Amino acid sequence: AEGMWVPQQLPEIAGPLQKAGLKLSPEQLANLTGDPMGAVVALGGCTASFVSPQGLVVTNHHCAYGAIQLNSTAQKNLIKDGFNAPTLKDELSAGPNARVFVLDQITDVTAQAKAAIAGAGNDPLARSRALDAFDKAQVAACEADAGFRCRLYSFSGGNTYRLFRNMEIKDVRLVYAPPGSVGKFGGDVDNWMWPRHTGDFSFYRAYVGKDGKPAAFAADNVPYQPKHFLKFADQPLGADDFVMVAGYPGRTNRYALAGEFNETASFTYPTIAKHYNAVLKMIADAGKADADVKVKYAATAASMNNVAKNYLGQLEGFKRIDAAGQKQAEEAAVLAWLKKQGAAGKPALAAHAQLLKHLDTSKSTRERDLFVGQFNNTSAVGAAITLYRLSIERSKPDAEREAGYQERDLTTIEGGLKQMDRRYVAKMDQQLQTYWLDQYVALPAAQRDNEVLNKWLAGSDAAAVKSLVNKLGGTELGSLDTRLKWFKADRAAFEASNDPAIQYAVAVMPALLKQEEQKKIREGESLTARPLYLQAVADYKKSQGEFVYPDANLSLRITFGNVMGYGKDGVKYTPFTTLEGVAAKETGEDPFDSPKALLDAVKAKRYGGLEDKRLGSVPVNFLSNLDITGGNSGSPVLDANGKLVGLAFDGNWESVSSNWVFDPVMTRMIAVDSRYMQWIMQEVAPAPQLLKELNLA
Amino acid sequence: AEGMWVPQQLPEIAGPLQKAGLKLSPEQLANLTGDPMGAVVALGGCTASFVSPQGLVVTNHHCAYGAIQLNSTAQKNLIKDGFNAPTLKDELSAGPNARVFVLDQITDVTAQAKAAIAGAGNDPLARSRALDAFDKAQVAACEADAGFRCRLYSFSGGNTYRLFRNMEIKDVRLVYAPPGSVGKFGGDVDNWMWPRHTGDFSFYRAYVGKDGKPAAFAADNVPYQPKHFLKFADQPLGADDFVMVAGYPGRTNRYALAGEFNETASFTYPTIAKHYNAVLKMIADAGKADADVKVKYAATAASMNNVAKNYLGQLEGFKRIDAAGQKQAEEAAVLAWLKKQGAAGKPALAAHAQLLKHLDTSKSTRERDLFVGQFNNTSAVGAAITLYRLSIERSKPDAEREAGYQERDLTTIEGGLKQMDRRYVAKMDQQLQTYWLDQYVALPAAQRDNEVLNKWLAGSDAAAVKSLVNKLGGTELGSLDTRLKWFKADRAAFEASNDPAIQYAVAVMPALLKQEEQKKIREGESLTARPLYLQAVADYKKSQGEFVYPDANLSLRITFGNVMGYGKDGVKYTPFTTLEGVAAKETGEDPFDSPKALLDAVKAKRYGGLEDKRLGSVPVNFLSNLDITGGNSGSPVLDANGKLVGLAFDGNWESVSSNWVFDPVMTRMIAVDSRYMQWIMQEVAPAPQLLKELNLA
Ligand SMILES: N[C@@H](Cc1ccc(O)cc1)C(=O)N[C@@H](Cc1ccc(O)cc1)C(=O)O
Ligand SMILES: N[C@@H](Cc1ccc(O)cc1)C(=O)N[C@@H](Cc1ccc(O)cc1)C(=O)O
Repeated sequence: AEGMWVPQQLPEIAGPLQKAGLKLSPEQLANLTGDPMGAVVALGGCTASFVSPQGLVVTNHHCAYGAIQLNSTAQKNLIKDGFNAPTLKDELSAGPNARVFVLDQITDVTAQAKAAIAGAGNDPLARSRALDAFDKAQVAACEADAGFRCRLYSFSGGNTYRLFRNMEIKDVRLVYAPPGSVGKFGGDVDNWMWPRHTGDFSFYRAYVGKDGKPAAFAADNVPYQPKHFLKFADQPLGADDFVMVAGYPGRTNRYALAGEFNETASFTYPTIAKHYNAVLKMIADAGKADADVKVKYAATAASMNNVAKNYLGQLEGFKRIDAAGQKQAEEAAVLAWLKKQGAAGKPALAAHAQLLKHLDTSKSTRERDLFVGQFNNTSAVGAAITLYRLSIERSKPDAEREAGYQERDLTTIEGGLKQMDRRYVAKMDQQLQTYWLDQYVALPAAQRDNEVLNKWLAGSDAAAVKSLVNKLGGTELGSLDTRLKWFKADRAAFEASNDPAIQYAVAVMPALLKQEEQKKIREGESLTARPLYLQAVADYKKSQGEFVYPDANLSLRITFGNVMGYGKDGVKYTPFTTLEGVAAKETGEDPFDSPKALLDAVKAKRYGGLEDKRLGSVPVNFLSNLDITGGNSGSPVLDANGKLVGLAFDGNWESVSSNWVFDPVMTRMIAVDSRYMQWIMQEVAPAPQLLKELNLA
Repeated sequence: AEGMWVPQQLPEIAGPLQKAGLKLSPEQLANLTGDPMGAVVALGGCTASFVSPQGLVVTNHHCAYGAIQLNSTAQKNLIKDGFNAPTLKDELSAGPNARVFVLDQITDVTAQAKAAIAGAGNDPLARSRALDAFDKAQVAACEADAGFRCRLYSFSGGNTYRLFRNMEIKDVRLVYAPPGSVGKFGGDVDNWMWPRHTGDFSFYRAYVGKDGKPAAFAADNVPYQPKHFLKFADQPLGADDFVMVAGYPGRTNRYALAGEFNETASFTYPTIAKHYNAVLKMIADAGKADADVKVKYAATAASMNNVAKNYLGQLEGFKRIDAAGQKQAEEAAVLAWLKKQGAAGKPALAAHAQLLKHLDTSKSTRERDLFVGQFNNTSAVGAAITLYRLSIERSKPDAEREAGYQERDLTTIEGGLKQMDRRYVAKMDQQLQTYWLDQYVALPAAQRDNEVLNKWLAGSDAAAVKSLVNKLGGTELGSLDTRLKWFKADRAAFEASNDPAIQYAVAVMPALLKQEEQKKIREGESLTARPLYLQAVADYKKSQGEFVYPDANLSLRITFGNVMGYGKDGVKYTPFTTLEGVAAKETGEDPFDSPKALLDAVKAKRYGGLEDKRLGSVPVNFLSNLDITGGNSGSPVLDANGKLVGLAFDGNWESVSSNWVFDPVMTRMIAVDSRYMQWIMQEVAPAPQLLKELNLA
């Protein structure tokens, strides 16, 4: 079924859910801290779920990837080898910034947020500051009890605001990863593709202090005891079976204006794909010369591959469905429908006029901003900017500090500085600086008008770039101890440094703060017009019998439908893959280099009691017509009885343009079957202690 | 069904044909000069069929591509625009070397063949010379009547010989080609692929003189009047329907020795694919710079692309079915079975030992022979060699002239010199000479032992090559009128020439003639051993209840089966594509740039009365489990009643490895539906004159 339904829309999907084959009362799903919805957790960018009373958490391999990478070295490469913790004390910290978010409460604060905004009258900076102060005050009250972290969400272009309260678990440990040739079988070749044969799962365990409250890693921390956990399905999942997903999809753009879509299609997606593909080649070459570079940059390479291939898919998808035509036609239809209301339609038409005027004056600056932005987000330079910014914010009262730099953010900033140790190699960072400066100096003179960067380059050729990278080469910010000393330092200490990366951050900061202020003014201008125009689009869609649900915004959503394939002329994709398909893709070379134990078990048809007689093999991956996007990876796929039949992990090639224009015919979720997860843990990369804890052995 | 069945095996397949749904009696197909088999003609490398009483011939667009290319210029490009001849007088010569072969007679000459070989005694060179003499004598006799071309065919390793006698139509004219965007929709991307959306058809007409006998092109030649021609099918072709194909498969290797397969898999295919891919990039680059190069090298590019991609497909298919294992297992099974047969086994066991002995004599020279062979077959150099060779053979009695250099071959030699005019640009031929010379000079010293080439290079680097290419640029042989003079010149004129290409030819010729004698020796050593060992394999296969049929050898074969798709894990390929499938592949960029009229027609569901209600559209291509290979392109696909339902044109990706090891599961023929052919000539690239001639309007 189309739609990323908020839990508050359960009454509107209760009937469809039952019709599709849900056997739980839709009432049971409305208890968000209950069984089974209370078992679903946010990771921040990924979804997961509790699968044992001792705080065992299951998610995708690609979601645990960052944690696996932090614990990997060139000599002991857990990305390649996998990992298993036979006992609690074998579990590895997933890193200081790893989180498990357990939902505690949702509060609607729409009326209070709208009053905060209205209070600022016609002043857009005051409007931005008023919402910022409201967000901060809601969060501060909601976080007064230790161990909770709150987040304010804006829905439907600012027509609804809800405050979420989570128990914020901060000691997350790696329990189990399959080898990378299972976790990521087919690599970047099969990414965004069906047929799919990827064992995309891994396990964490949540921990808390001995006092029961969230704590950073400590030896005497103990496993979290969740109120609710999911059970692996005992009923074999088949074609046509009801499935549902709860999770945390990040962002969709289905309510974007036509001009927002056209800028993304014509500029953002092709441009990022081009540059990312070039940076990836540079990282791959560096990784061949030094495995330490390969391991340190593996999480960056995986993320950039995934984005660059996604963007290529979206561009092909837009042609497949004529997204530009569809956007143009719907936008024209909304304006005509508003014009038909006369008086009552004028405010939405005015709001549209206002939004339309924001949609440009980027043609001259967008390449500069991309290149300078990327340069500034290289490791040493970005650490310097973050560290200098923090020293500025610390001089203010906490409530006046920039979101991201408040007291509640300090342990996250520090964690970032710590994680950089496992994700930084000076010689690779120098190549990244050189790449992005090269693109900058190639811009026409009118466009290379970053005064500070022009001062530091003193030239616009390869020699000028080499001289600046050579100068920044002298930074001490590669040192974790130096970064942690700068974390505590005052503004004057930064301003006195002869560290070249620090000096660069000090020089660029005034211009960064002004560009940030202009951003907040532009945001404040939209806080009025965006909700009006998006409410009119939603009212129009409702008049056309179209499904009305908010764009994804990182909050909890429910999607549902059934196990089913899809088709193109001459081809029907079947809803399941099987063990034999994994072996048929074997090449003996990454990324089609399955573990020997897998090839041996498939050749022997060692099905481990998990064969689905309807397929004649153990299923591997399955297709369904659910509506998921980035953020949904690791979401539990539940059957009619609320049991875990798999994890969401990807979409097929034709699904990715549904970020902008939903296509029910060719949009499918790709999930890993819970039977494949068990079969891997039985026959290939054994986790006998996990199978015991999951009640599967 | 498996098998490329010779017409003499019709008794064996009589029952299977009936089981599969043939409504004609098998005896009707036994009549080779009768209806429908007498409608089936050879083009020499492609199949075709008569489709009107006025010698209208239908074949694939890729079979007619050479003819279309010959009639194309950068200004008037018939590959791109397509072609239609509204009247007999608008039809264009397909070129001097275009032919239609109409089967006159087949006679078995096995006994005489084997006697001729036995009679030479034991000298390998004598056995070869004796078979050559018998071939020439049987051909000379059979071709004494003015309008006939005959060919001796060796089957099943020399266990059977048959002489084919053909009426040789020497005036073939192009009547109709659709635009290249229909004829070759999807180009090299969709080549060897299902799903397929390619309208791969074109029409010729066969002309004779007013006396009713074959003539070269003349303005007062008239259409041939065939005794039999196929009728387009009136029954709509559906999934599971019986289909059959008669045609002229070139070469299969299913009876190859395990070592012949291992050399092909390990060296021949990967090496040719690598170098052809490199040359194709060069021709693409040169064609982009020069529209005259693009058109002149179109047919060469098309052919090299087809081989390179075929070879990459074969290598993948060998890995899919473990071809290396199957060859090893069969060979070992034959030898073990022969050792159980007592006295009966000893001649075949001894034959095997003789064959095994004369395999690997190449690992040393194979790279050199490939690169020098390719260099020698560049246009100017290859013309120089052929022309000097003819001048040498002319001075011999006809009967002692090398096959291909005899009286009966003169017209074909002269045709090639003329056709070169439309397929040569000096700067492109220089880049081809440079490419292949560059591969030669890269070889280790020990392997670079071509005496003449080393002398002409005077070096072993890019500069040496550039020096020799500069030298050869001096040639006159780029001029058609110069080539045709040399065609009639005697040996002494060649040996007197200071034209650097003639001088190169004169210089290599002694070493070429020795290499050719060593070839005939190697063929002579094999002429008794090969039949003995291949008869044992065939006897062993019969013992195991496997299908026994000869490897393709350019002679007429029958294959049959049913319209059916195929599958692999997660995917089922359906047996038909449809019009909407063509439109869905549209990018407006070559090779997915359909004619505006096709897109308009599809968008408007102008099905021109050709809808199949079971598909809900007009079918485009279809799949069937027939057994075809190179040479079968243009073959008519006949339904249960012997009516034309389409043309064979391709195989799916997994089919190509069946050249070496047949796989019934994933081997399919790809055919263009007779209704798509009608639909294009009605709604897109109109041919109202042909639609009437075919009785479809
Ligand atoms: N494409 C995946 C990431 C991935 C990469 C390589 C693998 O072998 C496996 C997974 C991805 O981005 N998944 C998203 C979820 C998602 C996004 C869009 C659509 O259509 C479906 C799923 C994620 O949250 O990581
Ligand atoms: N691959 C085709 C040629 C072709 C190339 C590009 C197109 O768009 C269409 C056709 C080809 O080589 N066809 C063969 C016939 C054939 C060979 C092997 C198998 O397995 C099936 C058919 C030909 O005779 O030209």
